[PDB]
Amino acid sequence: DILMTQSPSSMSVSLGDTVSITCHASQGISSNIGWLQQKPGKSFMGLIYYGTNLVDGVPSRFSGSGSGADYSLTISSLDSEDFADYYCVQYAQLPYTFGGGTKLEIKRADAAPTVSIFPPSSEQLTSGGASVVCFLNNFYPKDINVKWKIDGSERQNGVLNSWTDQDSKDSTYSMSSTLTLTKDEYERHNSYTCEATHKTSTSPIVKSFNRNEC
Amino acid sequence: EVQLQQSGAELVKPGASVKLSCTASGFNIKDTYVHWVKQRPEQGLEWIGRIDPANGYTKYDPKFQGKATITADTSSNTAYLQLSSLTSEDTAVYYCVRPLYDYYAMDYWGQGTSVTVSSAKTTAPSVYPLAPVCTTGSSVTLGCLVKGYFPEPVTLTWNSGSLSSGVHTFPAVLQSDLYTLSSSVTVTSSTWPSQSITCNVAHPASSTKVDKKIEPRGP
Amino acid sequence: GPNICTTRGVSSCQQCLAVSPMCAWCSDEALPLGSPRCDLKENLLKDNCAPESIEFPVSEARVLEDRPLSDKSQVTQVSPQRIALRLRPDDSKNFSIQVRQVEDYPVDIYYLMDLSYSMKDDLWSIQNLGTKLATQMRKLTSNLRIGFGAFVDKPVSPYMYISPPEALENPCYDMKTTCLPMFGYKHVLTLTDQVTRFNEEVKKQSVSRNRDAPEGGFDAIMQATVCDEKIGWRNDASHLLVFTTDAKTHIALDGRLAGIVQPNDGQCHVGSDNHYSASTTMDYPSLGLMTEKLSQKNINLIFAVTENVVNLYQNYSELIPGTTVGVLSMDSSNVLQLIVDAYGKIRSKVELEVRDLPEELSLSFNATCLNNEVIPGLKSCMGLKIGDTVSFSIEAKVRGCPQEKEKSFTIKPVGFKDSLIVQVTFDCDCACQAQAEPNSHRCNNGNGTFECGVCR
Amino acid sequence: LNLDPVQLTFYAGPNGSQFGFSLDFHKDSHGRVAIVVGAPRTLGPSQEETGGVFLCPWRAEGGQCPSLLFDLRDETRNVGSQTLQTFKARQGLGASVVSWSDVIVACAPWQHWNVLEKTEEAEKTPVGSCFLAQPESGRRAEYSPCRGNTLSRIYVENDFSWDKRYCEAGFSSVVTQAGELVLGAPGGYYFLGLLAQAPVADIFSSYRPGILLWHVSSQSLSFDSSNPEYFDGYWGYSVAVGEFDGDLNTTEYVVGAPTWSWTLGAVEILDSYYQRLHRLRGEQMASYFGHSVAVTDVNGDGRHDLLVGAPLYMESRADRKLAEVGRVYLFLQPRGPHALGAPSLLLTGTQLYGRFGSAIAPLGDLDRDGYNDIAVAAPYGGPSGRGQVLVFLGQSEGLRSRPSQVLDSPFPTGSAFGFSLRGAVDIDDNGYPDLIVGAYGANQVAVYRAQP
Ligand SMILES: *[C@@H]1O[C@H](CO)[C@@H](O[C@@H]2O[C@H](CO)[C@@H](O[C@@H]3O[C@H](CO[C@H]4O[C@H](CO[C@H]5O[C@H](CO)[C@@H](O)[C@H](O)[C@@H]5O)[C@@H](O)[C@H](O[C@H]5O[C@H](CO)[C@@H](O)[C@H](O)[C@@H]5O)[C@@H]4O)[C@@H](O)[C@H](O[C@H]4O[C@H](CO)[C@@H](O)[C@H](O)[C@@H]4O)[C@@H]3O)[C@H](O)[C@H]2NC(C)=O)[C@H](O)[C@H]1NC(C)=O
Ligand SMILES: *[C@@H]1O[C@H](CO)[C@@H](O[C@@H]2O[C@H](CO)[C@@H](O[C@@H]3O[C@H](CO[C@H]4O[C@H](CO)[C@@H](O)[C@H](O)[C@@H]4O)[C@@H](O)[C@H](O[C@H]4O[C@H](CO)[C@@H](O)[C@H](O)[C@@H]4O)[C@@H]3O)[C@H](O)[C@H]2NC(C)=O)[C@H](O)[C@H]1NC(C)=O
Ligand SMILES: CCCCS(=O)(=O)N[C@@H](Cc1ccc(OCCCCC2CCNCC2)cc1)C(=O)O
Ligand SMILES: *[C@@H]1O[C@H](CO)[C@@H](O)[C@H](O)[C@H]1NC(C)=O
Ligand SMILES: *[C@@H]1O[C@H](CO)[C@@H](O)[C@H](O)[C@H]1NC(C)=O
Ligand SMILES: *[C@@H]1O[C@H](CO)[C@@H](O)[C@H](O)[C@H]1NC(C)=O
Ligand SMILES: [Ca+2]
Ligand SMILES: [Ca+2]
Ligand SMILES: [Ca+2]
Ligand SMILES: [Ca+2]
Ligand SMILES: [Ca+2]
Ligand SMILES: [Ca+2]
Ligand SMILES: [Mg+2]
Repeated sequence: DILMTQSPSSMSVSLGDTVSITCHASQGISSNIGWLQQKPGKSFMGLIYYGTNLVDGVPSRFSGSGSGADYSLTISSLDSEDFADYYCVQYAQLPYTFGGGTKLEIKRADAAPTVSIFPPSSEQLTSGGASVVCFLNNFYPKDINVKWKIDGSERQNGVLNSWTDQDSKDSTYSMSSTLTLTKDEYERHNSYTCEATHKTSTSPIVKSFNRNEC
Repeated sequence: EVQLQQSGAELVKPGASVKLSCTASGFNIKDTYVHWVKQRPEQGLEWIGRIDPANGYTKYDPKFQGKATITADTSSNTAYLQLSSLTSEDTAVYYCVRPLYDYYAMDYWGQGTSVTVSSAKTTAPSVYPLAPVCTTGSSVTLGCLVKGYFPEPVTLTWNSGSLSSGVHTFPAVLQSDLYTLSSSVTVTSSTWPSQSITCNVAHPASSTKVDKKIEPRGP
Repeated sequence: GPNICTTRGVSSCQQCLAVSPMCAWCSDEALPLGSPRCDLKENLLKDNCAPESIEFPVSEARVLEDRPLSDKSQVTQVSPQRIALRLRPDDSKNFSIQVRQVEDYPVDIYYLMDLSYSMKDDLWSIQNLGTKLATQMRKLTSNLRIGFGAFVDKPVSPYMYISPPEALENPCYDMKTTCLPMFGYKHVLTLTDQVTRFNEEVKKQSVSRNRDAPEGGFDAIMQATVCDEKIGWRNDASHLLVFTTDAKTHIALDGRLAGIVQPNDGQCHVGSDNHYSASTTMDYPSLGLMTEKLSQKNINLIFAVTENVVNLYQNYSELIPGTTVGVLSMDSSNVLQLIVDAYGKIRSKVELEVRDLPEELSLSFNATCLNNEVIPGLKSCMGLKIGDTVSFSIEAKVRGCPQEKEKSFTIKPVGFKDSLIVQVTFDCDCACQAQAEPNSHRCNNGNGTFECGVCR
Repeated sequence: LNLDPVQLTFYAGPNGSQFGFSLDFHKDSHGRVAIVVGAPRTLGPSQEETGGVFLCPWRAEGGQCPSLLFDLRDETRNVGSQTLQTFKARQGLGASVVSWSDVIVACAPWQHWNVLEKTEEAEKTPVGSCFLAQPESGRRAEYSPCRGNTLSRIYVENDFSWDKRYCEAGFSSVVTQAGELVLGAPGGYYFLGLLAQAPVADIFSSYRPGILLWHVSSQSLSFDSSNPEYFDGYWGYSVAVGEFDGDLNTTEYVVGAPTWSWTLGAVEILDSYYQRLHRLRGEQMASYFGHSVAVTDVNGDGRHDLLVGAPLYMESRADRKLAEVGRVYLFLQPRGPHALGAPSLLLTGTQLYGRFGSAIAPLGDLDRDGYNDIAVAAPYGGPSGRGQVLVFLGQSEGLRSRPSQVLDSPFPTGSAFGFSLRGAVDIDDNGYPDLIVGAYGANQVAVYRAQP
């Protein structure tokens, strides 16, 4: 099987930029390469076939290049519609193989997250569970790490995390992190902490509460 | 206008089989090779196989030999992908694909068909309000936790969709057969709690609609 | 009144015979001097001349060699073979002669073998047919000559499999078997009287392979017709061209599918290697052009085709007058009968020619042919089959008395080795001249000699 | 009756090129008429026979012509674990040439093709291919509808059904007025013959260089059959288009199958879906009835008539003797929904081996009397056998038995004078339609101007 290594996996770019996505084959594939586009939530649209030929209807700003085992898709003057995922496929040999993908991302200035910690609701505590939710909202860039401490000790098992896509208005990212544990244990401890680490600071953003303190 | 119309989402049980369909529109299914492709968030795109509906001959990636059987029927103008011995690795979105001009290309694609392999029974979500802890700044973030529901989707809104701005409903994550989801809404401190803010969760699979007013935590 | 014998000098017995064939001479010394000695034989006997003294030669014709005419090594066709004529001054004599067509009529058979792959199952059939023609027609005529050639089709794409490279040497490559390389037309064996050899070579043949059902046998027909020296047709011989095949045949203007647009010139293009060299450059011949050369070269075409195509070739036959069709099969009877039927129609002539006939001798003939009518002044019969016998009566007249005294000539039929040698002696003297008696005795004035009752 | 034979124009190609094997009038967007000439044995740039096309501009003196350029390089494409291969050596580019609007379509019927897959192959075979040109823009496209990627074995397993490996597409060609190219492929379906149709526009818009196997979605091919009557029939040896069902909104196809039904020959009139509407049967076997087909209304009633040529027809003569002279059959179309009956006229050649009816060219109205006229070629006719083209004026009753004019080959023996013909176009703008005659044997084309 031919391996298709695509690069980069992501890039942060702006409207009007000219960008290029490379795609390297593990052997020569003499222009037998296709380029695909997948917009958020949407399905696939073919961009280029046989290396350089644009699919009918595809705009001028897309172009293909390269030969042998190394090829490139180039978008000139990015439209807002061009922020999407892009893949290469080879059909030099069966089975057809795909690249990892490259995601075009909207560039913006760095922003620290607004961290907010929430203890278990009364409803949940009566039902026998206990979840501690922590929102890290509207930050940039996307990479962020969250740490949980119960009475100073790092808690790893039973954390669930979810991330939104880049926001449609302010182009930022948000994370949600839920620590779930048995109510039994929840009531055996006092301090519950949520530490966000993010490149906007060297020291982490800490938010805590002490169980029953009002 | 060339268009590949695929059958709807599938919720299937492990060990069972499922048969997806892909119907030609504005062209005849025998005009070209029709391929089937698998997509997953982590593993990405995998080519399953192809068929020449003019004569039935097929090709497969050895990975899917045995599991996958592609067929086509020129009377109904449709191509099919049958998957047997369903496992959790078969949970994916499946596309049928055909070329524009070049015999061997992958240019036109269906909208995709989602297949979820699961033993989970239908379960209504537990919806919890998330009020802040005990000084107050200029703004205030609230939240809603939706736990232990199956299957997807739930639809969450604030104040019946009146409070859309400043909201972050996060994509659902799976843990132990059931889905969990959370949403956050932010306002200025003059807004809440002086004006009422309720969480609206709706899970059509279980026929359940729940409203949870976010209340400030007391002594 | 008087006759030519008495009133013409006649000083001797020799001059007496020289005057006319009806003259006689009386040698009898008892005859009175008043009576003439040179006279008619009636007049002599009327004048008491001694019967033994009368010199009156009679011309004859004895048979020397008289071997009978043959039936069915030696083979006698003329009878008698040797005659001895004896003539006197100006006298003529006649004799008989019989001629019979004993020896078999010469027939040429050239055999065209469709050796394409469709004929794999039909190979034994064409091998059986060939060797049966050879053997059975040899029994019918000892003067048979027989030869053969093979054909497939024009060795050019799309007719020829041109891939993979191995397929050129072995067209059967992709069937995991072997067959011979494709070819247009091969001349294999020239018209020969060696039947045992012909059968061996025919049994050695094997099939080749090509892409399309219709084959290029009409090229083979054309070249087998026009290549005179190569095939070896004899001038005075019946020409038969037997053509085998189990499929359709390419016709003029088919060649355009192989990019061949040059019309068939009707000329011979075989030469040294015995292959039809124009196979890939020249189009197939048209029925008209085939008809022209078959007629021009005097060749009867016979389609020996398998039952699935008889109706096709029967229809072509009607567009080429004189052509006939027989069924190729495991049985050889159908095709053989066409050949026998052809041989049955052959008819020959007997036409006498004379050689070495002396200045003096002149001949005249009476022909008695198959109609049994004596056609006078005729020396040829036409329309004979093997076994027929015609007859002639020849009369030879000598002019006077030649000094040579012994000559010979030969009456011979055209196209026959047999002949009649007629030996001619000229009898000009008298028997009494031998009894010369050098001394005069009665003359005694230096006259000399005394023969048959006279001085000089 | 009025083609000037003294005032000729000779256009010439290179030696041994068969310049004049095929030809047509071509008209640029400005309106200027030129003559496209096909030369199927022209040496390529590396001294190997590829064939070639020339675009002659109208001159009284004639002379040499510029070469309409085409890619003569072979192509290989390794794609889908296969190897696609094109072979242009001895392809016969310009064996047929046709023009429509500002496009020219020259075909190489013997262009070879193969597909290799490990030890197996499709087999190197003459699928044929057509090169399409647009002189005024420089655009080039190709169309080769008989190429496949099926291995040899699979055909054997399917009893050689749908076997397009030997099509020789472009053996004959015609374009409808709407711009649908129709190709004759007499090798199609294992030498049955087939037709391939595709809009010129869609050919251009779906072609890219180096692809080799591509889909032209709007194309329409005729069908395979297991009816022995069609076997080895070369259905598509000739082709033409006209109006034979009364409905102007649809186009009818005329197909020649000269060896149809055991070399009896046939010509068929079909609709655009290839449903048979009528079949005309050959008179005599091996006559090649269907070698030529021409469509034109010769009797002035507005209904197209059909002319079929059987150049190897043998005429009956004294004492049961046959004489190959060639024959042309005229079929006047009747009114309403009524079949084409027996021939309205039989025209027969006079010279032995003359091949009368080898080409039939509608001349338009040569004498402007109202009735259309035609030209019939006898490429080896005339007392010398050099060739002869005969003009036949139209009348109310059909055509005249006696020709109105006889053009004798001006070229030496072997020229094939009249093997190609074209008329109904006024090249010198004098009001009368002219005639171009090809002599591939002599590498030349003769232009005869119509005069008052
Ligand atoms: C080839 O065949 C022919 C045909 O048989 C044959 O011809 C004979 O040739 C010889 C000489 O070579 C002839 O011999 C001469 O005969 C003369 C007398 O002939 C007359 O009488 C004949 C008999 O008459 C009676 O019988 C017949 C029927 O049998 C009947 O019709 C009569 O009424 C009658 O009853 C008669 O056949 C013959 O008729 C032929 O001739 C006439 C005249 O030319 C002709 O017009 C006829 O049409 C017909 O052909 C005729 O009327 C005789 O005078 C003559 O004698 C002189 O010459 C010899 C030497 O040659 C001297 O010795 C003698 O002193 C005389 O000077 C001679 O005898 C014979 O008559 C022919 N027979 C016939 C039927 O024609 C050839 O010989 C054959 N050739 C060979 C090589 O085989
Ligand atoms: C070699 O040549 C022979 C002789 O020509 C061919 O056989 C003839 O084939 C033709 C087909 O073209 C036949 O014609 C058809 O005849 C049918 C009835 O014929 C009867 O009467 C004749 C008397 O002549 C008898 O011989 C015969 O046995 C029958 O009893 C008709 O029904 C046909 O009409 C139909 O088809 C025609 C198209 O051809 C349509 O026009 C009609 O509307 C209708 O649909 C037709 O007329 C003919 O019968 C055959 N003749 C003989 C003597 O057999 C061979 O086919 C040919 N073989 C090869 C290999 O080349
Ligand atoms: C069996 C096919 C290979 C041909 S061969 O090996 O037998 N060579 C033969 C020539 C031949 C060609 C064709 C044929 O029938 C082919 C029948 C296919 C007919 C097609 C027509 C369209 N419908 C599908 C079938 C028979 C013999 C030789 O003698 O050298
Ligand atoms: C030949 O002539 C002789 C006389 O010598 C005669 O007896 C005989 O009948 C003749 N025969 C023929 C056939 O002429
Ligand atoms: C081609 O060759 C011929 C003779 O074969 C000769 O007369 C002439 O020089 C050449 N003609 C052209 C047009 O080049
Ligand atoms: C002519 O008929 C065809 C179907 O054969 C149809 O598609 C088309 O609409 C018709 N054209 C016009 C101009 O009516
Ligand atoms: Ca056989
Ligand atoms: Ca053949
Ligand atoms: Ca119509
Ligand atoms: Ca008319
Ligand atoms: Ca007129
Ligand atoms: Ca003019
Ligand atoms: Mg054969």
